Amino acid sequence: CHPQGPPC
Amino acid sequence: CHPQGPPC
Amino acid sequence: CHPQGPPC
Amino acid sequence: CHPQGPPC
Amino acid sequence: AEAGITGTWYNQLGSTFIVTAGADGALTGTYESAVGNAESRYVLTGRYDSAPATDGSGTALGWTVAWKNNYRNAHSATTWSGQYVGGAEARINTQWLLTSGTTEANAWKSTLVGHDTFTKV
Amino acid sequence: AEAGITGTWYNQLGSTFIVTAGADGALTGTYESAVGNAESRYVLTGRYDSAPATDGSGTALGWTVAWKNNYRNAHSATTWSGQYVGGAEARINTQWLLTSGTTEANAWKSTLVGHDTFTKV
Amino acid sequence: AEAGITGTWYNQLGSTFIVTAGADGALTGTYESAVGNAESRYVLTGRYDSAPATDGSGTALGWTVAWKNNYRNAHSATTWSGQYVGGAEARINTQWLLTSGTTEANAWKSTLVGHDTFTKV
Amino acid sequence: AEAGITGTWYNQLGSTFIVTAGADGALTGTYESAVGNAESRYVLTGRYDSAPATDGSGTALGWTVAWKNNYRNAHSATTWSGQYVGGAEARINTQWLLTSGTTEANAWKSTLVGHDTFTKV
Repeated sequence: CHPQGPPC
Repeated sequence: CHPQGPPC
Repeated sequence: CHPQGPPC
Repeated sequence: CHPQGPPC
Repeated sequence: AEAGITGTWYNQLGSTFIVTAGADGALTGTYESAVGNAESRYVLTGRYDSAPATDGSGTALGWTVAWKNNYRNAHSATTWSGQYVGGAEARINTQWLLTSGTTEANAWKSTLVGHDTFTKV
Repeated sequence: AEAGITGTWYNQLGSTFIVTAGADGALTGTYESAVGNAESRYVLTGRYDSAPATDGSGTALGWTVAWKNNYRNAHSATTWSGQYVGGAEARINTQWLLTSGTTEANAWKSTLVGHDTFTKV
Repeated sequence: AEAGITGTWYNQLGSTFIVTAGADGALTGTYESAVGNAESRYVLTGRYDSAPATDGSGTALGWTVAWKNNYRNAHSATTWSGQYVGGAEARINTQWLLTSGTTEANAWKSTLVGHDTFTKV
Repeated sequence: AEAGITGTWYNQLGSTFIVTAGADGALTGTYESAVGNAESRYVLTGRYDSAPATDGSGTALGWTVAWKNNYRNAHSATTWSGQYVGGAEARINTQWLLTSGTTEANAWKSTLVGHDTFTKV
Protein backbone atom coordinates (compact mmCIF):
# COMPACT_ATOMS: atom_id res chain seq x y z
CA CYS A 1 0.00 0.00 0.00
CA HIS A 2 2.05 2.82 -1.51
CA PRO A 3 0.99 6.31 -0.27
CA GLN A 4 0.20 7.48 -3.89
CA GLY A 5 -2.57 4.86 -4.10
CA PRO A 6 -5.96 4.55 -2.33
CA PRO A 7 -5.95 4.44 0.78
CA CYS A 8 -3.23 5.40 3.27
CA CYS B 1 -2.21 15.85 -39.74
CA HIS B 2 -1.02 12.41 -38.66
CA PRO B 3 -3.55 9.61 -39.42
CA GLN B 4 -3.77 8.63 -35.66
CA GLY B 5 -5.25 12.06 -34.90
CA PRO B 6 -8.63 13.67 -35.78
CA PRO B 7 -9.35 13.92 -38.79
CA CYS B 8 -7.89 12.15 -41.84
CA CYS C 1 11.10 -13.69 -11.85
CA HIS C 2 9.24 -12.42 -14.91
CA PRO C 3 10.38 -14.06 -18.19
CA GLN C 4 11.37 -10.62 -19.70
CA GLY C 5 14.04 -10.25 -17.00
CA PRO C 6 17.34 -12.11 -16.35
CA PRO C 7 17.18 -15.18 -15.91
CA CYS C 8 14.39 -17.66 -16.73
CA CYS D 1 15.70 23.98 -31.71
CA HIS D 2 14.33 23.33 -28.23
CA PRO D 3 16.77 24.28 -25.42
CA GLN D 4 16.79 20.65 -24.05
CA GLY D 5 18.37 19.46 -27.31
CA PRO D 6 21.85 20.03 -28.85
CA PRO D 7 22.71 22.96 -29.38
CA CYS D 8 21.31 26.24 -28.01
CA ALA E 1 -11.92 -12.78 -22.96
CA GLU E 2 -11.39 -14.22 -26.57
CA ALA E 3 -15.02 -14.03 -27.82
CA GLY E 4 -15.40 -10.98 -25.52
CA ILE E 5 -12.64 -9.15 -27.43
CA THR E 6 -13.77 -9.97 -30.99
CA GLY E 7 -15.77 -7.07 -32.44
CA THR E 8 -15.79 -3.32 -33.01
CA TRP E 9 -14.32 -0.88 -30.45
CA TYR E 10 -14.50 3.00 -30.46
CA ASN E 11 -12.30 5.52 -28.67
CA GLN E 12 -12.94 9.02 -27.39
CA LEU E 13 -11.54 10.82 -30.53
CA GLY E 14 -13.72 9.01 -33.15
CA SER E 15 -11.33 6.16 -34.22
CA THR E 16 -12.63 2.63 -34.94
CA PHE E 17 -10.76 -0.69 -34.49
CA ILE E 18 -12.15 -4.07 -35.72
CA VAL E 19 -10.46 -7.27 -34.27
CA THR E 20 -10.54 -11.06 -34.29
CA ALA E 21 -9.01 -12.84 -31.30
CA GLY E 22 -7.83 -16.29 -32.36
CA ALA E 23 -7.82 -19.37 -30.14
CA ASP E 24 -4.06 -19.41 -29.50
CA GLY E 25 -3.36 -15.78 -28.61
CA ALA E 26 -3.38 -14.00 -32.03
CA LEU E 27 -5.10 -10.58 -32.65
CA THR E 28 -5.70 -9.51 -36.33
CA GLY E 29 -7.77 -6.64 -37.88
CA THR E 30 -7.84 -3.03 -39.18
CA TYR E 31 -7.68 0.47 -37.63
CA GLU E 32 -9.47 3.49 -39.19
CA SER E 33 -9.18 7.14 -38.40
CA ALA E 34 -11.78 9.84 -37.76
CA VAL E 35 -13.81 10.76 -40.86
CA GLY E 36 -14.02 6.99 -41.57
CA ASN E 37 -12.90 6.26 -45.11
CA ALA E 38 -11.48 3.61 -47.48
CA GLU E 39 -8.16 5.35 -47.30
CA SER E 40 -7.87 5.82 -43.55
CA ARG E 41 -7.73 2.02 -43.08
CA TYR E 42 -4.45 0.43 -41.80
CA VAL E 43 -3.54 -3.24 -40.89
CA LEU E 44 -3.12 -4.19 -37.16
CA THR E 45 -1.51 -7.23 -35.54
CA GLY E 46 -0.94 -8.22 -31.80
CA ARG E 47 -1.16 -10.89 -29.01
CA TYR E 48 -3.37 -11.51 -25.95
CA ASP E 49 -3.35 -13.95 -22.94
CA SER E 50 -5.67 -16.85 -23.95
CA ALA E 51 -5.92 -18.33 -20.41
CA PRO E 52 -6.44 -15.36 -17.99
CA ALA E 53 -6.75 -15.62 -14.18
CA THR E 54 -10.13 -16.69 -12.85
CA ASP E 55 -10.41 -13.98 -10.19
CA GLY E 56 -11.64 -10.51 -11.29
CA SER E 57 -8.29 -9.66 -13.02
CA GLY E 58 -8.22 -8.14 -16.55
CA THR E 59 -6.82 -9.88 -19.69
CA ALA E 60 -3.44 -8.37 -20.79
CA LEU E 61 -2.96 -7.54 -24.51
CA GLY E 62 -0.95 -5.37 -27.06
CA TRP E 63 -1.02 -4.51 -30.84
CA THR E 64 0.93 -2.51 -33.51
CA VAL E 65 -0.11 -0.27 -36.53
CA ALA E 66 2.55 0.90 -39.10
CA TRP E 67 1.09 4.12 -40.70
CA LYS E 68 1.51 3.12 -44.36
CA ASN E 69 -1.24 1.97 -46.72
CA ASN E 70 -1.88 2.37 -50.53
CA TYR E 71 -2.80 6.06 -50.26
CA ARG E 72 -0.45 7.55 -47.59
CA ASN E 73 2.92 6.99 -45.86
CA ALA E 74 3.50 8.77 -42.55
CA HIS E 75 6.89 7.06 -41.67
CA SER E 76 5.92 6.05 -38.14
CA ALA E 77 4.47 3.17 -35.99
CA THR E 78 2.24 3.06 -32.83
CA THR E 79 2.06 0.28 -30.14
CA TRP E 80 -0.81 0.08 -27.65
CA SER E 81 -0.33 -1.89 -24.31
CA GLY E 82 -3.30 -2.54 -21.88
CA GLN E 83 -6.01 -4.90 -20.53
CA TYR E 84 -9.54 -5.95 -21.42
CA VAL E 85 -12.15 -5.76 -18.62
CA GLY E 86 -15.49 -7.46 -19.40
CA GLY E 87 -19.04 -7.38 -18.08
CA ALA E 88 -21.89 -4.92 -18.49
CA GLU E 89 -19.68 -2.06 -19.50
CA ALA E 90 -16.69 -3.71 -21.05
CA ARG E 91 -13.67 -1.64 -21.96
CA ILE E 92 -10.05 -1.78 -23.03
CA ASN E 93 -7.79 0.66 -21.13
CA THR E 94 -4.39 1.39 -22.81
CA GLN E 95 -1.25 3.56 -22.85
CA TRP E 96 0.58 4.04 -26.26
CA LEU E 97 3.93 4.96 -27.81
CA LEU E 98 4.25 6.61 -31.33
CA THR E 99 7.78 6.61 -32.86
CA SER E 100 8.66 8.56 -36.10
CA GLY E 101 11.70 7.55 -38.30
CA THR E 102 14.37 10.38 -37.74
CA THR E 103 17.97 11.36 -38.45
CA GLU E 104 20.37 10.63 -35.55
CA ALA E 105 20.54 14.33 -34.60
CA ASN E 106 16.77 14.25 -34.05
CA ALA E 107 16.53 10.86 -32.34
CA TRP E 108 16.14 12.29 -28.75
CA LYS E 109 12.67 13.63 -29.68
CA SER E 110 11.39 10.68 -31.82
CA THR E 111 8.61 9.30 -29.45
CA LEU E 112 5.29 10.52 -28.11
CA VAL E 113 3.29 8.93 -25.25
CA GLY E 114 -0.45 9.08 -24.42
CA HIS E 115 -3.49 6.97 -23.42
CA ASP E 116 -6.87 5.74 -24.83
CA THR E 117 -10.06 4.00 -23.58
CA PHE E 118 -12.07 1.90 -26.03
CA THR E 119 -15.79 0.96 -25.59
CA LYS E 120 -18.36 -1.13 -27.57
CA VAL E 121 -20.72 1.86 -27.74
CA ALA F 1 15.51 -2.07 -44.11
CA GLU F 2 13.51 -5.36 -44.82
CA ALA F 3 16.46 -7.71 -45.53
CA GLY F 4 18.46 -5.54 -43.08
CA ILE F 5 16.01 -6.38 -40.27
CA THR F 6 15.71 -10.15 -40.88
CA GLY F 7 18.03 -12.06 -38.53
CA THR F 8 19.09 -12.46 -34.92
CA TRP F 9 19.31 -9.47 -32.53
CA TYR F 10 20.72 -9.40 -28.92
CA ASN F 11 20.09 -6.89 -26.13
CA GLN F 12 22.18 -5.76 -23.19
CA LEU F 13 20.57 -8.20 -20.64
CA GLY F 14 21.18 -11.45 -22.63
CA SER F 15 17.79 -11.80 -24.47
CA THR F 16 17.61 -13.04 -28.09
CA PHE F 17 14.98 -12.13 -30.74
CA ILE F 18 14.78 -13.88 -34.17
CA VAL F 19 12.64 -12.08 -36.90
CA THR F 20 11.49 -12.27 -40.51
CA ALA F 21 10.41 -9.01 -42.15
CA GLY F 22 7.93 -9.77 -44.92
CA ALA F 23 7.57 -7.78 -48.14
CA ASP F 24 4.36 -5.96 -47.15
CA GLY F 25 5.18 -4.76 -43.64
CA ALA F 26 4.76 -7.92 -41.48
CA LEU F 27 7.23 -8.94 -38.68
CA THR F 28 7.04 -12.57 -37.33
CA GLY F 29 9.37 -14.60 -35.01
CA THR F 30 10.22 -15.71 -31.44
CA TYR F 31 11.67 -14.06 -28.30
CA GLU F 32 13.79 -16.00 -25.75
CA SER F 33 14.95 -15.02 -22.32
CA ALA F 34 18.35 -15.15 -20.63
CA VAL F 35 19.55 -18.70 -19.93
CA GLY F 36 18.31 -19.59 -23.45
CA ASN F 37 16.02 -22.60 -23.32
CA ALA F 38 13.19 -24.48 -25.08
CA GLU F 39 10.83 -23.17 -22.47
CA SER F 40 11.82 -19.51 -22.47
CA ARG F 41 10.60 -19.17 -26.09
CA TYR F 42 7.52 -16.96 -26.80
CA VAL F 43 5.78 -15.94 -30.13
CA LEU F 44 6.19 -12.32 -31.42
CA THR F 45 4.24 -10.38 -34.05
CA GLY F 46 4.50 -6.70 -35.34
CA ARG F 47 4.66 -4.24 -38.31
CA TYR F 48 7.35 -2.08 -39.98
CA ASP F 49 7.44 0.68 -42.70
CA SER F 50 8.28 -1.14 -45.98
CA ALA F 51 9.07 2.07 -47.95
CA PRO F 52 11.21 4.31 -45.63
CA ALA F 53 12.53 7.79 -46.50
CA THR F 54 15.61 7.92 -48.69
CA ASP F 55 17.53 10.44 -46.58
CA GLY F 56 19.43 9.14 -43.51
CA SER F 57 16.19 8.62 -41.48
CA GLY F 58 15.58 5.36 -39.53
CA THR F 59 12.83 2.78 -40.32
CA ALA F 60 9.95 2.90 -37.75
CA LEU F 61 8.69 -0.44 -36.31
CA GLY F 62 6.84 -2.11 -33.31
CA TRP F 63 6.06 -5.68 -31.99
CA THR F 64 4.17 -7.49 -29.15
CA VAL F 65 4.94 -10.60 -26.92
CA ALA F 66 2.17 -12.12 -24.67
CA TRP F 67 4.06 -13.99 -21.84
CA LYS F 68 2.27 -17.35 -22.15
CA ASN F 69 3.68 -20.52 -23.72
CA ASN F 70 3.26 -24.31 -22.99
CA TYR F 71 5.36 -24.21 -19.82
CA ARG F 72 4.52 -20.86 -18.08
CA ASN F 73 1.81 -18.16 -17.87
CA ALA F 74 2.85 -14.77 -16.46
CA HIS F 75 -0.49 -12.91 -17.21
CA SER F 76 1.09 -9.92 -18.94
CA ALA F 77 2.10 -8.47 -22.40
CA THR F 78 5.00 -6.21 -23.59
CA THR F 79 5.05 -3.83 -26.65
CA TRP F 80 8.31 -2.42 -28.03
CA SER F 81 8.22 0.82 -30.22
CA GLY F 82 11.39 2.13 -32.04
CA GLN F 83 13.46 2.44 -35.26
CA TYR F 84 16.03 0.42 -37.17
CA VAL F 85 19.27 2.22 -38.15
CA GLY F 86 21.49 0.35 -40.64
CA GLY F 87 25.10 0.45 -41.79
CA ALA F 88 28.33 -0.77 -40.25
CA GLU F 89 26.98 -0.90 -36.75
CA ALA F 90 23.29 -1.46 -37.21
CA ARG F 91 20.99 -1.26 -34.24
CA ILE F 92 17.37 -1.11 -33.15
CA ASN F 93 16.69 1.51 -30.44
CA THR F 94 13.37 1.05 -28.52
CA GLN F 95 11.23 2.11 -25.54
CA TRP F 96 8.74 -0.50 -24.06
CA LEU F 97 5.57 -0.85 -21.99
CA LEU F 98 4.78 -4.01 -19.86
CA THR F 99 1.16 -4.31 -18.60
CA SER F 100 0.04 -7.01 -16.05
CA GLY F 101 -3.67 -8.15 -15.80
CA THR F 102 -4.99 -6.64 -12.41
CA THR F 103 -8.11 -6.12 -10.32
CA GLU F 104 -9.66 -2.62 -10.72
CA ALA F 105 -8.33 -1.53 -7.29
CA ASN F 106 -4.81 -2.24 -8.56
CA ALA F 107 -5.18 -0.82 -12.07
CA TRP F 108 -3.31 2.50 -11.33
CA LYS F 109 -0.03 0.55 -10.96
CA SER F 110 -0.47 -2.00 -13.83
CA THR F 111 2.29 -0.71 -16.28
CA LEU F 112 6.06 -0.48 -16.30
CA VAL F 113 8.19 1.52 -18.79
CA GLY F 114 11.84 1.10 -19.86
CA HIS F 115 14.19 0.98 -22.89
CA ASP F 116 16.41 -1.50 -24.85
CA THR F 117 19.08 -1.41 -27.62
CA PHE F 118 19.49 -4.46 -29.85
CA THR F 119 22.66 -5.28 -31.90
CA LYS F 120 23.71 -8.07 -34.35
CA VAL F 121 26.75 -8.88 -32.20
CA ALA G 1 -2.51 30.96 -15.17
CA GLU G 2 -0.61 31.94 -11.88
CA ALA G 3 -3.62 33.02 -9.75
CA GLY G 4 -5.64 30.43 -11.74
CA ILE G 5 -3.35 27.63 -10.49
CA THR G 6 -3.18 28.64 -6.80
CA GLY G 7 -5.67 26.60 -4.76
CA THR G 8 -6.90 23.10 -4.02
CA TRP G 9 -7.12 20.41 -6.75
CA TYR G 10 -8.68 16.87 -6.51
CA ASN G 11 -8.07 13.81 -8.67
CA GLN G 12 -10.24 10.84 -9.58
CA LEU G 13 -8.85 8.51 -6.81
CA GLY G 14 -9.50 10.86 -3.82
CA SER G 15 -6.04 12.59 -3.51
CA THR G 16 -5.75 16.31 -2.66
CA PHE G 17 -2.98 18.75 -3.73
CA ILE G 18 -2.69 22.34 -2.35
CA VAL G 19 -0.37 24.76 -4.33
CA THR G 20 0.94 28.33 -4.47
CA ALA G 21 2.22 29.57 -7.84
CA GLY G 22 4.79 32.30 -7.27
CA ALA G 23 5.37 35.27 -9.56
CA ASP G 24 8.60 33.96 -11.13
CA GLY G 25 7.68 30.38 -11.99
CA ALA G 26 7.87 28.56 -8.60
CA LEU G 27 5.24 25.98 -7.40
CA THR G 28 5.23 25.02 -3.64
CA GLY G 29 2.72 23.03 -1.48
CA THR G 30 1.67 19.64 -0.04
CA TYR G 31 0.15 16.40 -1.40
CA GLU G 32 -2.16 14.16 0.70
CA SER G 33 -3.43 10.70 0.04
CA ALA G 34 -6.90 9.17 0.20
CA VAL G 35 -8.28 8.89 3.75
CA GLY G 36 -6.92 12.45 4.31
CA ASN G 37 -4.76 12.55 7.41
CA ALA G 38 -1.93 14.38 9.22
CA GLU G 39 0.37 11.56 8.30
CA SER G 40 -0.48 11.20 4.62
CA ARG G 41 0.91 14.71 3.95
CA TYR G 42 4.11 15.06 1.82
CA VAL G 43 6.03 18.18 0.53
CA LEU G 44 5.82 19.10 -3.22
CA THR G 45 7.97 21.42 -5.34
CA GLY G 46 7.90 22.31 -9.15
CA ARG G 47 7.98 25.01 -11.92
CA TYR G 48 5.45 26.53 -14.35
CA ASP G 49 5.60 28.94 -17.39
CA SER G 50 4.83 32.43 -15.97
CA ALA G 51 4.26 34.08 -19.40
CA PRO G 52 2.10 31.62 -21.47
CA ALA G 53 0.96 32.16 -25.08
CA THR G 54 -2.01 34.44 -25.58
CA ASP G 55 -3.92 32.15 -27.95
CA GLY G 56 -6.01 29.31 -26.41
CA SER G 57 -2.88 27.22 -25.54
CA GLY G 58 -2.48 25.62 -22.07
CA THR G 59 0.19 26.57 -19.46
CA ALA G 60 2.95 23.89 -19.18
CA LEU G 61 4.01 22.76 -15.65
CA GLY G 62 5.66 19.89 -13.59
CA TRP G 63 6.24 18.93 -9.88
CA THR G 64 7.93 16.24 -7.69
CA VAL G 65 6.94 14.39 -4.40
CA ALA G 66 9.54 12.21 -2.53
CA TRP G 67 7.46 9.67 -0.46
CA LYS G 68 9.13 10.27 2.93
CA ASN G 69 7.66 12.23 5.85
CA ASN G 70 7.90 11.90 9.71
CA TYR G 71 5.66 8.82 9.85
CA ARG G 72 6.56 6.70 6.75
CA ASN G 73 9.36 6.08 4.21
CA ALA G 74 8.40 4.37 0.95
CA HIS G 75 11.84 4.77 -0.83
CA SER G 76 10.46 6.23 -4.05
CA ALA G 77 9.66 9.55 -5.91
CA THR G 78 6.91 10.61 -8.41
CA THR G 79 7.08 13.39 -11.10
CA TRP G 80 3.96 14.74 -12.79
CA SER G 81 4.27 16.56 -16.24
CA GLY G 82 1.24 18.36 -17.88
CA GLN G 83 -0.68 21.61 -18.61
CA TYR G 84 -3.24 23.82 -16.93
CA VAL G 85 -6.35 24.73 -18.96
CA GLY G 86 -8.54 27.49 -17.46
CA GLY G 87 -12.08 28.77 -17.84
CA ALA G 88 -15.43 27.50 -16.61
CA GLU G 89 -14.24 23.99 -16.05
CA ALA G 90 -10.56 24.36 -15.39
CA ARG G 91 -8.38 21.29 -15.16
CA ILE G 92 -4.81 20.05 -15.04
CA ASN G 93 -4.15 17.05 -17.32
CA THR G 94 -0.94 15.06 -16.51
CA GLN G 95 1.10 11.90 -17.16
CA TRP G 96 3.42 10.61 -14.30
CA LEU G 97 6.48 8.46 -13.59
CA LEU G 98 7.05 6.65 -10.19
CA THR G 99 10.60 5.30 -9.59
CA SER G 100 11.49 3.00 -6.59
CA GLY G 101 15.14 2.73 -5.27
CA THR G 102 16.36 -0.84 -6.35
CA THR G 103 19.41 -3.10 -6.51
CA GLU G 104 21.11 -3.15 -9.96
CA ALA G 105 19.67 -6.61 -10.74
CA ASN G 106 16.19 -5.14 -10.33
CA ALA G 107 16.78 -1.82 -12.09
CA TRP G 108 15.00 -2.84 -15.39
CA LYS G 109 11.64 -2.86 -13.56
CA SER G 110 12.10 0.25 -11.31
CA THR G 111 9.51 2.65 -12.97
CA LEU G 112 5.75 2.79 -13.37
CA VAL G 113 3.82 5.13 -15.72
CA GLY G 114 0.21 6.39 -15.57
CA HIS G 115 -2.01 9.51 -15.88
CA ASP G 116 -4.24 11.81 -13.73
CA THR G 117 -6.78 14.65 -14.23
CA PHE G 118 -7.21 17.21 -11.45
CA THR G 119 -10.32 19.46 -11.00
CA LYS G 120 -11.37 22.25 -8.53
CA VAL G 121 -14.53 20.32 -7.63
CA ALA H 1 23.51 10.01 -1.07
CA GLU H 2 23.09 13.78 -0.05
CA ALA H 3 26.77 14.86 -0.21
CA GLY H 4 27.16 12.22 -2.97
CA ILE H 5 24.57 14.03 -5.12
CA THR H 6 25.82 17.62 -4.63
CA GLY H 7 28.00 18.67 -7.58
CA THR H 8 28.19 18.83 -11.35
CA TRP H 9 26.71 16.08 -13.58
CA TYR H 10 27.04 15.67 -17.42
CA ASN H 11 24.86 13.71 -19.83
CA GLN H 12 25.59 12.03 -23.15
CA LEU H 13 24.40 15.01 -25.33
CA GLY H 14 26.63 17.72 -23.71
CA SER H 15 24.17 19.19 -21.10
CA THR H 16 25.36 20.23 -17.62
CA PHE H 17 23.34 20.21 -14.35
CA ILE H 18 24.65 21.75 -11.06
CA VAL H 19 22.77 20.72 -7.81
CA THR H 20 22.70 21.14 -4.03
CA ALA H 21 20.97 18.42 -2.02
CA GLY H 22 19.71 19.89 1.24
CA ALA H 23 19.47 18.03 4.54
CA ASP H 24 15.68 17.54 4.48
CA GLY H 25 15.09 16.30 0.94
CA ALA H 26 15.33 19.50 -1.20
CA LEU H 27 17.22 19.68 -4.58
CA THR H 28 18.02 23.19 -6.01
CA GLY H 29 20.27 24.34 -8.94
CA THR H 30 20.55 25.24 -12.65
CA TYR H 31 20.46 23.33 -15.97
CA GLU H 32 22.43 24.49 -19.06
CA SER H 33 22.25 23.32 -22.62
CA ALA H 34 24.93 22.29 -25.11
CA VAL H 35 27.12 25.19 -26.27
CA GLY H 36 27.21 26.29 -22.59
CA ASN H 37 26.22 29.93 -22.28
CA ALA H 38 24.81 32.63 -19.97
CA GLU H 39 21.56 32.39 -21.83
CA SER H 40 21.12 28.63 -21.91
CA ARG H 41 20.80 28.58 -18.09
CA TYR H 42 17.42 27.61 -16.52
CA VAL H 43 16.32 27.13 -12.82
CA LEU H 44 15.70 23.55 -11.50
CA THR H 45 13.89 22.33 -8.37
CA GLY H 46 13.12 18.75 -7.02
CA ARG H 47 13.11 16.26 -4.06
CA TYR H 48 15.15 13.19 -3.02
CA ASP H 49 14.91 10.46 -0.28
CA SER H 50 17.15 11.69 2.59
CA ALA H 51 17.18 8.32 4.46
CA PRO H 52 17.72 5.57 1.79
CA ALA H 53 17.85 1.81 2.46
CA THR H 54 21.12 0.47 3.81
CA ASP H 55 21.39 -2.48 1.41
CA GLY H 56 22.80 -1.81 -2.10
CA SER H 57 19.57 -0.05 -3.27
CA GLY H 58 19.72 3.30 -5.16
CA THR H 59 18.39 6.66 -3.83
CA ALA H 60 15.12 7.72 -5.59
CA LEU H 61 14.84 11.35 -6.83
CA GLY H 62 13.04 13.72 -9.35
CA TRP H 63 13.30 17.39 -10.60
CA THR H 64 11.56 19.90 -12.96
CA VAL H 65 12.82 22.62 -15.45
CA ALA H 66 10.33 25.15 -17.01
CA TRP H 67 11.98 26.34 -20.31
CA LYS H 68 11.68 30.10 -19.72
CA ASN H 69 14.49 32.46 -18.71
CA ASN H 70 15.31 36.17 -19.49
CA TYR H 71 16.37 35.47 -23.08
CA ARG H 72 13.96 32.75 -24.39
CA ASN H 73 10.49 31.22 -23.79
CA ALA H 74 9.84 27.77 -25.24
CA HIS H 75 6.35 27.21 -23.60
CA SER H 76 7.12 23.78 -22.18
CA ALA H 77 8.36 21.89 -19.01
CA THR H 78 10.44 18.68 -18.48
CA THR H 79 10.39 16.30 -15.42
CA TRP H 80 13.14 13.73 -14.83
CA SER H 81 12.44 10.65 -12.54
CA GLY H 82 15.26 8.19 -11.51
CA GLN H 83 17.81 6.99 -8.90
CA TYR H 84 21.33 7.84 -7.79
CA VAL H 85 23.82 4.94 -7.57
CA GLY H 86 27.12 5.76 -5.81
CA GLY H 87 30.61 4.31 -5.60
CA ALA H 88 33.58 4.33 -7.96
CA GLU H 89 31.53 5.12 -11.00
CA ALA H 90 28.54 6.95 -9.66
CA ARG H 91 25.66 7.75 -11.95
CA ILE H 92 22.08 8.98 -12.08
CA ASN H 93 19.84 6.92 -14.41
CA THR H 94 16.55 8.64 -15.46
CA GLN H 95 13.50 8.58 -17.75
CA TRP H 96 11.84 11.98 -18.68
CA LEU H 97 8.60 13.56 -19.91
CA LEU H 98 8.51 16.89 -21.93
CA THR H 99 5.06 18.55 -22.25
CA SER H 100 4.39 21.59 -24.57
CA GLY H 101 1.42 24.01 -23.94
CA THR H 102 -1.16 23.24 -26.80
CA THR H 103 -4.68 23.99 -28.02
CA GLU H 104 -7.24 21.28 -27.08
CA ALA H 105 -7.30 19.95 -30.67
CA ASN H 106 -3.57 19.26 -30.36
CA ALA H 107 -3.54 17.91 -26.81
CA TRP H 108 -3.25 14.18 -27.83
CA LYS H 109 0.31 14.82 -29.10
CA SER H 110 1.56 17.22 -26.34
CA THR H 111 4.18 14.90 -24.60
CA LEU H 112 7.49 13.31 -25.52
CA VAL H 113 9.29 10.55 -23.55
CA GLY H 114 12.99 9.57 -23.44
CA HIS H 115 15.90 8.68 -21.11
CA ASP H 116 19.28 10.08 -19.89
CA THR H 117 22.34 8.90 -17.88
CA PHE H 118 24.37 11.48 -15.97
CA THR H 119 28.03 10.99 -14.83
CA LYS H 120 30.61 13.09 -12.85
CA VAL H 121 33.09 12.84 -15.73
